[PDB]
Amino acid sequence: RVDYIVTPINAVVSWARQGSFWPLTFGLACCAVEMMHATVSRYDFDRFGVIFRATPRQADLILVAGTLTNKMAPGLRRLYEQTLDPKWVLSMGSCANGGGYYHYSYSVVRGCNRIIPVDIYVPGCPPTAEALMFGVLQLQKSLYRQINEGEKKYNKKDLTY
Amino acid sequence: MQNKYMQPIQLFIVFEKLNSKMWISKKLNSNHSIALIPSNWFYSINLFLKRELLFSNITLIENSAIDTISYNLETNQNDLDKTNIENYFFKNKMLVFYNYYNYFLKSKLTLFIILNNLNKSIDSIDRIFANANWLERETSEMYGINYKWKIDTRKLLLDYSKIENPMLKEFQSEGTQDAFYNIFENQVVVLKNETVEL
Amino acid sequence: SQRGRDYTPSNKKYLQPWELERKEYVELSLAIQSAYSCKMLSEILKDNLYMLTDYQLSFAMFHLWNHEIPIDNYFYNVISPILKEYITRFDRECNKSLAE
Amino acid sequence: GYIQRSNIHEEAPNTSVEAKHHNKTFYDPILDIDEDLKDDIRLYGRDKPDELDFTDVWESSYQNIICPEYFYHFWFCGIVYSFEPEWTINYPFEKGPLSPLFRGEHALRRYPTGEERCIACKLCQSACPARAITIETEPRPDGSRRTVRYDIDMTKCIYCGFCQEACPVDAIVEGPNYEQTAYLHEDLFYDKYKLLENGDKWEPQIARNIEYLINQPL
Amino acid sequence: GSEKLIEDRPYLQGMPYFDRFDYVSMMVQEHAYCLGIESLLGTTNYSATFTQIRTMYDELTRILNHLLAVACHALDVGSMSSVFWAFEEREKLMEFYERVCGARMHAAFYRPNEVNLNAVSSFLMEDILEFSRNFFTTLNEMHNVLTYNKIWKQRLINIGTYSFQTCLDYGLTGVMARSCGLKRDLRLSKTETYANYYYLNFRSYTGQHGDCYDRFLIRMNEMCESLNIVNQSINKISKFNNIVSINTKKNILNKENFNRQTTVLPHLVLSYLNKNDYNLKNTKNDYNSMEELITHFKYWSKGLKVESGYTYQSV
Amino acid sequence: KYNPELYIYKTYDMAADDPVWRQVKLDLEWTFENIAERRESLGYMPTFKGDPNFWQ
Amino acid sequence: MNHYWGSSNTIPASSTQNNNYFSGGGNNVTIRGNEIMERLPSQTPSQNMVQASMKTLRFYRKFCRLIPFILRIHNIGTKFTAQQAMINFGNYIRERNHYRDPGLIDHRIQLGYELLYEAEMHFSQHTILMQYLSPYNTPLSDRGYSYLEKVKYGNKSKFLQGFYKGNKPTEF
Amino acid sequence: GLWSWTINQMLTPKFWVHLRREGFIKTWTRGHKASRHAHYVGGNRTDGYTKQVGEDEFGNRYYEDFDVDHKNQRRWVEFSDYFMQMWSNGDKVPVGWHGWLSHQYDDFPTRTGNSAFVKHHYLKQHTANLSNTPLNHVPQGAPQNLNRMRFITAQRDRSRAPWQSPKGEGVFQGKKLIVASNSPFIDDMSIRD
Amino acid sequence: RADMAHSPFHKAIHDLEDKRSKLFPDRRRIPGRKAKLLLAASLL
Ligand code: SF4
Ligand code: SF4
Ligand code: SF4
Repeated sequence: RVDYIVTPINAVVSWARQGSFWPLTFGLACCAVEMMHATVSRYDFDRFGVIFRATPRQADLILVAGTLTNKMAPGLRRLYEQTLDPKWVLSMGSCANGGGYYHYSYSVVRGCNRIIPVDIYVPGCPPTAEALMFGVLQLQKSLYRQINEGEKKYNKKDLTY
Repeated sequence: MQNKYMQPIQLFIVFEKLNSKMWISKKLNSNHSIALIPSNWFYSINLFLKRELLFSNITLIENSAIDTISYNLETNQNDLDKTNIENYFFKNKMLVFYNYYNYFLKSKLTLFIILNNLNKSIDSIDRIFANANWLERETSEMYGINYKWKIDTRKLLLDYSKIENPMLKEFQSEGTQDAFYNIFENQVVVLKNETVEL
Repeated sequence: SQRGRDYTPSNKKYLQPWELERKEYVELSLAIQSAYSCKMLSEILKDNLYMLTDYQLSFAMFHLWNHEIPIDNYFYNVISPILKEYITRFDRECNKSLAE
Repeated sequence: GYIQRSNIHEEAPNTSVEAKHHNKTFYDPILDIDEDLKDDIRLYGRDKPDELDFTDVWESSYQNIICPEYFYHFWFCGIVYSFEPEWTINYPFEKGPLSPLFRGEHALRRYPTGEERCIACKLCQSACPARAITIETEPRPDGSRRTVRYDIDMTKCIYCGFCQEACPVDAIVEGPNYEQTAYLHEDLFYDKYKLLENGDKWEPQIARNIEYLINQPL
Repeated sequence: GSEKLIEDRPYLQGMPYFDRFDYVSMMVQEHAYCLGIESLLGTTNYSATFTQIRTMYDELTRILNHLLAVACHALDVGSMSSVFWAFEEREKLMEFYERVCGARMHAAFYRPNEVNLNAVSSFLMEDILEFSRNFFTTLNEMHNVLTYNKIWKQRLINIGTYSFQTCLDYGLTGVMARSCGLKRDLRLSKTETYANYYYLNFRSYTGQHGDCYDRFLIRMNEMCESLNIVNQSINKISKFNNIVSINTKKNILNKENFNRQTTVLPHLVLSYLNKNDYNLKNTKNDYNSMEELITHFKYWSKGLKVESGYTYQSV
Repeated sequence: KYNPELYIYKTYDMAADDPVWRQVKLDLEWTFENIAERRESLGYMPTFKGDPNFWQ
Repeated sequence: MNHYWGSSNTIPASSTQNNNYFSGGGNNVTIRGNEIMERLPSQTPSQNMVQASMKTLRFYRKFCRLIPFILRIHNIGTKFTAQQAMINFGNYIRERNHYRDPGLIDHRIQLGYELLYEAEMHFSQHTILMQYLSPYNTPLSDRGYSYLEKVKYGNKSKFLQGFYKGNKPTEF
Repeated sequence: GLWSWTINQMLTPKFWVHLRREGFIKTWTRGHKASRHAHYVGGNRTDGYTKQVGEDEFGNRYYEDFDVDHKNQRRWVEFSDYFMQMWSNGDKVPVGWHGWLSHQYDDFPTRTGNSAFVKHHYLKQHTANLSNTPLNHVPQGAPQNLNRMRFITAQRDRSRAPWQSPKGEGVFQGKKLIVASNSPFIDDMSIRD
Repeated sequence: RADMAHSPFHKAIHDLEDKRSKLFPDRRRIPGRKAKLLLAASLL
């Protein structure tokens, strides 16, 4: 008899978490330049509520934008661990997705998924500001929906048992 | 090339012991001249350039090494001349080219030093030109050119705990070591590189 | 450019662009297009007489017309003789140049 | 450089009053007063005036006592510049200006009959700067030159459109689809069937873009 | 490892690597690569030179870089709105640039010695003029808050004062050299002028202190002079005069002409000066010429062969 | 060097602070007005219209 | 001296006193320096293999003197003891004992000193620094060991053991 | 979610005309459909409501008004699905309307008659992002792919096709297990006259 | 020259008086006048 209030509580929590998906102020390369352009007045990420937070301890969205190398992978893992929970991860750009042009480079991490868990990926190299906004919106929709994904089964009284 | 150009023969005049070999081509600009120099009188040449009137107003523009070990003329082999940088590179094992710009003469000079010793050790111009610190550090980190008596031998761009010279003719594109996330260690570990081939 | 080179036309009547280095032709065209004075244009044409071209002369005339550059005593003295020589050197493959 | 110039100085245009290009109001007395300040040694080096002036004293007093930077900045940056219209684009409700040459989602085009446009020339694979396009081709059952597998690793694909630029039969194209966010890095590895479906979805706009682009040199 | 990455790929295969080198300025690096390729080939891009598109793209890239630098410096100093203004201006510039290549910040339109002549619109020039007016307004608005603000002045006055010998020792160039009083610039050097600055008049400002405020003033004056030079270059390829009727003086304006529609003719100079090459390019294609098909195959499979030699080209 | 030309920021308009910049601005305004008038003279504008028969 | 190994680059014991009210002193031979290493001058050219060997021995001693602090700071003391780490490093150095070029030896010594300083500055991850200090032919002492190969390939020659394992994937 | 159209916006002839024409449901739903600005509800000009330039196959209605204060805000589209403020996404647009809405080309999709785009037989309906959804594109060799084994077998058989050894009982002519070959080709020289 | 007054390619040198007056300032900044005014106003 605890799921009745929890479901409205889950919905309110999902709305609140979607409303304050603060991206991490952590950018590296041209993909991050495009992401910064997506923070411009023309591309109002503030309309969806995305405000960049400098500290991982106070951040929720990790916008991995740039190329990862052998000299930055441990730092990326440490930042991912230091990110406050719950956390979401979005890798923007081909380098952050799979290395891109440097997929055959000796000084390339050869994929950000092999270093930290990634929730969403963006294809463009660089992705457009519209592409980054669409990816952020999809991630927000998934986070709002993932809170109550119907994992529990409904009893004979239409109650999640 | 409609501007006033002249060979900097004053270098060999002051040296009075080195057979001067200068080259000027239309591939570069009208104020670019390239000369080969012996490594023995290399610091002496650098000091003489750094502290001489009509030449003291100079600044080091770039510095780069060429792995002349495997640099081979691909086509038009019969077209090689008897005073060609291609033949000179084919003769030697490495060629260090330092390009400076002289504002007093408003010209470009390129000193090419041929390295054949297995150690690839040459004197350091870091104590002469300030920008040569980071440049020589990167050059040593990438090609293994040992700048003797250098200001700083610390690494510049190579990954931490990695001992290699990626900018070498022997090194393959993929390298040998790749870093993954070791759950058994709860951190990033490094193993052999198994790369996908085209 | 001119070192170890002869600016003589191959056709012995008019010098085509194929006989000169493309960089020289491009520089001459740019200089003609950027000539904002009658005296300056006359000096540029006279200095570049060895490598002058009919296309370059046509472009200079077009620029003078478009910019409404005044034709002065310099145009009447220096431009006139070179123009007359070029016109005497014209041919049937100079239809566009002559008409322009 | 490659030509010879005699008169090194490029003389300024003739400033005669009767000149056709004589620019009336070219110089404004209300604006051109730099001759008054042309002698200020302070603008040329660390030295100061040989004698300070009451004007300088008053200017320093205005700068220090009034603290006028705050008021001027609030009046100009805030009150005035806050009144401009918003340049933001309604992203969920509208799309921004996208050029026809937009290298969007990679896709496989086809002839109007629906037959595969790919002629297995390997030009795309030899032209992918990162070798992001992989082809495995054998003779077709009918004998056509078509690939058994055509893969594009979007993780290593720069979406540069070089394959489309060097496409021999206009097979590889860059459709306007830009919302290709993938929740799985494995799903991001598009293949032949996926590319064919993507081209099928957006063939019409791709056809219009192709016609317009061909009409550019035509 | 961009060095080995380019070195292990064909000449065209390493083209976009230059854009990733200078992320803010992707056009200057591409132009430098094209000029170096031409120098190795011993030739020059006649169409690119005649179209002045190289100069326009370099000026746009310089303006974008200056705006981005101003935004970053203002954000670091503490100004949070100049970043937004410069970002809107950069968005407009990138929208203009993408009309030529289809990408906001990595265009890679400049090829070694070939130019995509089809992608040239006079409407682009008109929008460039409108953007120049808007950028002048934006620069005035930006200077209204950073040039005279006492806080900004005290945060930049006599900061990092370098000199001629200091710049010479470490080879500081560009805006740093200009602020240090050094009048060195490859654009206005007779032996180093590259594309179009050797014949156009532009004003360059050099600082007398070598401080942060001097660098900021250099950037602002560079943006203004770049706008002016871009206007001049656009006018150089513009048809300012038309045939006027002998009867009366009314201009004889056509009714079915792009000249009547737009005064700018991006193909006029190339068509008048290089009519043979212009006709050859506009007529024959790889889908119609077997030789052109072989050229397309070689350029897309092995690439054009380059003569052996070492060259150094700076932009 | 013996006769420098100094650009001094004196007015609220950086363009007004340079006579060449003001001239460039006036030229841009005049060119825009002339282009607008030339386009307004026709009253109609051709535009690229694709046809489904093109994809035959 | 003005160097990272200089005597004056030692953290004071007290906020107002170097070592004590009667004498000064500090710990920098076995611990990190007071300030960062701005410059790392190249080793002086040694024209004699004797000088090269002396320099190598000095580098080995310096590395050994910091093995305790390196293990303690990285929380990697469980993998092997300080003596065990020293033995592993000695074996690794013996692996390169075939060198005979003084210039190559000097370059290697400079690179090793730089790497050790990076480890001393904690700029590198512990899991990567364990590669040099790991045991050559023994399991890590921070985790259990399985003798499955030793039991199954009991007294089996190296060739047979390699043949039984397979040098490439058995599926492709 | 209340007051999609404010009193100031409702105090215009355009609001009354739209309400009388399209009804209260449509008048209120437009504010929840494609809210861009309170002053831009149904257009910027107050003389009337902007006409519907077209309709998308997914129920979206595309309109355009030149009275907007922003140049990049000329054409707009209202989606049918408006469950939440951030429920709809930019992937719901049709391929035909994508070029018009993005200012790629001034041509717009037409329902019938002359069409700005071709209509071929192989056309497939555009769908939203299948990522994080069951309809996601499945590579041939993925683990979740229900037939990755067949693809792996085919790829291996390209250069490493295994020998079909006998499986079960069979005749043995001495130490040689008797089994027939399965080569599709037929040796005609062995069976010919 | 486009960098000096009365340039040949200026093409905008015909009767720009009204536009120039509208688009440019019409008063010079007298040094110290605002200073004296503000100080006297503050004291009073
Ligand atoms: S994916 Fe492309 S745009 Fe992004 S950082 Fe890498 S090269 Fe730059
Ligand atoms: S260029 Fe076109 S036809 Fe040729 S292999 Fe590539 S996709 Fe196929
Ligand atoms: S768009 Fe560019 S990177 Fe992507 S597959 Fe085509 S050629 Fe390769």
